[PDB]
Amino acid sequence: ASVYAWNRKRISNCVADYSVLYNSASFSTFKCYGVSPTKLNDLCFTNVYADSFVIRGDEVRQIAPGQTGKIADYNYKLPDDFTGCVIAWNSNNLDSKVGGNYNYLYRLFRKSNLKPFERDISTEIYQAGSTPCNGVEGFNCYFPLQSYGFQPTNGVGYQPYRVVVLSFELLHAPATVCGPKKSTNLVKNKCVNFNFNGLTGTGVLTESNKKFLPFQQFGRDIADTTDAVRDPQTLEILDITPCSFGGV
Amino acid sequence: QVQLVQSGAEVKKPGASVKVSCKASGYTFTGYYMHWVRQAPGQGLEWMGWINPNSGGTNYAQKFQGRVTMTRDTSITTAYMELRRLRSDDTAVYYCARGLGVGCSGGNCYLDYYYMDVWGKGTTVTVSS
Amino acid sequence: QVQLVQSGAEVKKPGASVKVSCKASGYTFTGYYMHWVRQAPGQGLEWMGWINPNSGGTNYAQKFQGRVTMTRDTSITTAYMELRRLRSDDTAVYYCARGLGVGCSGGNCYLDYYYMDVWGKGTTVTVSS
Amino acid sequence: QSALTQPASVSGSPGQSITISCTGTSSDVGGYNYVSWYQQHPGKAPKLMIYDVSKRPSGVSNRFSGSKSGNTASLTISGLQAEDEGDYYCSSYTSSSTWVFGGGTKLTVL
Ligand SMILES: *[C@@H]1O[C@H](CO)[C@@H](O[C@@H]2O[C@H](CO)[C@@H](O[C@@H]3O[C@H](CO[C@H]4O[C@H](CO)[C@@H](O)[C@H](O)[C@@H]4O[C@@H]4O[C@H](CO)[C@@H](O[C@@H]5O[C@H](CO)[C@H](O)[C@H](O)[C@H]5O)[C@H](O)[C@H]4NC(C)=O)[C@@H](O)[C@H](O[C@H]4O[C@H](CO[C@H]5O[C@H](CO)[C@@H](O)[C@H](O)[C@@H]5O)[C@@H](O)[C@H](O)[C@@H]4O)[C@@H]3O)[C@H](O)[C@H]2NC(C)=O)[C@H](O)[C@H]1NC(C)=O
Ligand SMILES: *[C@@H]1O[C@H](CO)[C@@H](O[C@@H]2O[C@H](CO)[C@@H](O[C@@H]3O[C@H](CO[C@H]4O[C@H](CO)[C@@H](O)[C@H](O[C@H]5O[C@H](CO)[C@@H](O)[C@H](O)[C@@H]5O)[C@@H]4O)[C@@H](O)[C@H](O[C@H]4O[C@H](CO)[C@@H](O)[C@H](O)[C@@H]4O[C@@H]4O[C@H](CO)[C@@H](O[C@@H]5O[C@H](CO)[C@H](O)[C@H](O)[C@H]5O)[C@H](O)[C@H]4NC(C)=O)[C@@H]3O)[C@H](O)[C@H]2NC(C)=O)[C@H](O)[C@H]1NC(C)=O
Repeated sequence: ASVYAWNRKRISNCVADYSVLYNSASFSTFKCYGVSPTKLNDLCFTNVYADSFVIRGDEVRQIAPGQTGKIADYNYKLPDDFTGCVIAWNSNNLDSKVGGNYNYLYRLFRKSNLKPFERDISTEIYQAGSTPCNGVEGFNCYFPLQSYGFQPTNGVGYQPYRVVVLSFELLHAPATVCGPKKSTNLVKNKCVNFNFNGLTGTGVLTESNKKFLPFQQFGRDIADTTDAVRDPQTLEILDITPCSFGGV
Repeated sequence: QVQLVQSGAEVKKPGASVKVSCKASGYTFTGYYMHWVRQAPGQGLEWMGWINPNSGGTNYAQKFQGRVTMTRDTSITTAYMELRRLRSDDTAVYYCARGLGVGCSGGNCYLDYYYMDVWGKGTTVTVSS
Repeated sequence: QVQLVQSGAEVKKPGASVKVSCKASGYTFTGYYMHWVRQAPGQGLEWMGWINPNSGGTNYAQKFQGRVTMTRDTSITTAYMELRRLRSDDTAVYYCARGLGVGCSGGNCYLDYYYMDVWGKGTTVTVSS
Repeated sequence: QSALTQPASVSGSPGQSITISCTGTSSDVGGYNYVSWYQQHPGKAPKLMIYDVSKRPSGVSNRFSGSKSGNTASLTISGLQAEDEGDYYCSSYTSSSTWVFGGGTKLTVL
């Protein structure tokens, strides 16, 4: 897609080894935030979005937290509290041909900078302080988009780079998506180390009368530690308490 | 170098309709508005109106808003004009020309060029019986 | 393209060893095992044994264990095979082929190919009185 | 749309310098003030001889200079020479975001 009306695709109810991506040589730029790429496979996520678009090469610097500019002001922007990853690679072999291939467009005028993740498909004409512009375009009243052209001879800094951002939140259960790992039989009453699609810790796991309502998928104590959880393989309520300890 | 290549000469009897084409080359098609201009032999060479490759949509004068249409085939870097009439007066040379365009310049962006820099050789419509 | 420059033709009397060679060319030689295969004239092209260019490591069918040996002069990108004895039945016509190889994924590594891609022209050795 | 006022032909300038008026109405020359002048030799498509009201494009001889506002615009020629003569068409930017053009005038070196 164009960066104007960049294409969100949701990724859900699935498993994926992320590293199958970046171990291939093609992905010229890659940077994650709030998580480390090589360890992504250990985590699970509430929900995932892949936001996909093409932008001019020297613009890719702007697809990052905080940084801003004529693309990030008006076409797509990422929050300050971002977590996720940004990926982009050269596409002058693909979205570019001898005469230029003008199908790719971007918004260049807007009345205000975007909120984060705002998609604004509005083609409406931008009036820079005019009386009502009737929908003609002219003296100080502009159409807001422009094309890139991307002719193959064009200098590489302006050649098109295809971008994908993955956005995902690492808050605990439910989690429609996980990185792969095989899994164990359960054990209870004895002292164990545990995880639950994340939710790592240690304790004794006990059956409990704790009356979780059907939607509740992990549970916390008055100390705000995780204190009870549901087994994601079987929906049983497991009640945690730490293993016995003290001063000697 | 930048150039326009208008389509060849054409003919159309009275009350028909006619269309002409203008390919553009050595050039960036979406940089600039396509203007048209024309006139009969020895007339004012003063026709005016334009189409925007970035956008579609058009503007053309009060004697013609309702009598002309303009099109683009952007992957083919080409613009078209058609006149839905064949008035006896409509004859002789029609030219296509690179006109208005964006010229964003440091911080500010704006429309910049307002003078139609380069013109095709045009074509003669011969629009009469 | 990948190619195998198999050695020339040879002749030997029975009961004296003979040694063919195969210049691995145009590919990463260490990427693939070298397989020998052979065909007496009009019989099954069924001989099998291989050498790993990463190693001194080889295997041979039982009928040839202690009767054939393979080596590789890796910087010269050649594999050699010596038939230790030249039984009068050998009537040799032998080929070398780029066989099994590592081919590690983007993901975790494995011994991918299990398959023979490309074959040299092979050489006749006429092993009889 | 009404064409811009433009007198018939230059005279009193067998070489040297003389000016063509382009006296338009307020919604064109007095408004946005982007007036331009183009020369249309026989048959060939006209050249962009003056870009904004006062000033030259590249490849224009340093004799031509556009002028004025308050009154509507004019082009002042200089050093007129027998290759330069042709016909000059004024053009202007109108209120309605279309341009409008002048009726032309014909040069006449001796
Ligand atoms: C040394 O350092 C210095 C800096 O210290 C460098 O100097 C500058 O370099 C830059 C880049 O090289 C030059 O930028 C070019 O600017 C023109 C436009 O110029 C504007 O200003 C002019 C007057 O200063 C004026 O003549 C122009 O018309 C234009 O005015 C603006 O736009 C319009 C039209 O005039 C008008 O606004 C109107 O206002 C109404 C409201 O009233 C509405 O807003 C309307 O919508 C609007 O039309 C105003 O006059 C004004 N705007 C406002 C808001 O006030 C750009 O066109 C040009 O971009 C083109 O060219 C780029 C490549 O540049 C090369 O090609 C151009 C010709 O295309 C040539 O001029 C240039 O020298 C160079 O050869 C290209 O990438 C673009 O895509 C586009 O095609 C540039 O942005 C700048 O001119 C120059 N400084 C000065 C004082 O000129 C210098 O480069 C260093 N020396 C070196 C490197 O050797
Ligand atoms: C967007 O587009 C991209 C381009 O279209 C696309 O890309 C993908 O990238 C994939 C890898 O990132 C690639 O698929 C893999 O590649 C493996 C390695 O291949 C690379 O290296 C070799 C050698 O250098 C190259 O020849 C090869 O070239 C190809 O790809 C390049 C680009 O990389 C092209 O230029 C070129 O033209 C070629 O197309 C590449 O560079 C392959 O190994 C792998 O094949 C395995 O997996 C297949 C899928 O499962 C399977 O079909 C195969 O049979 C093979 O399976 C494994 O092999 C053994 C036989 O099954 C088996 O071994 C035994 O298993 C036993 C089990 O008990 C036991 O373990 C034994 O010990 C063990 O030896 C393995 O176990 C088998 N695996 C498993 C899991 O069982 C596959 O080709 C892909 O080609 C490439 N696309 C293209 C068009 O080339 C990119 O991926 C997408 N985007 C996304 C998100 O996917």
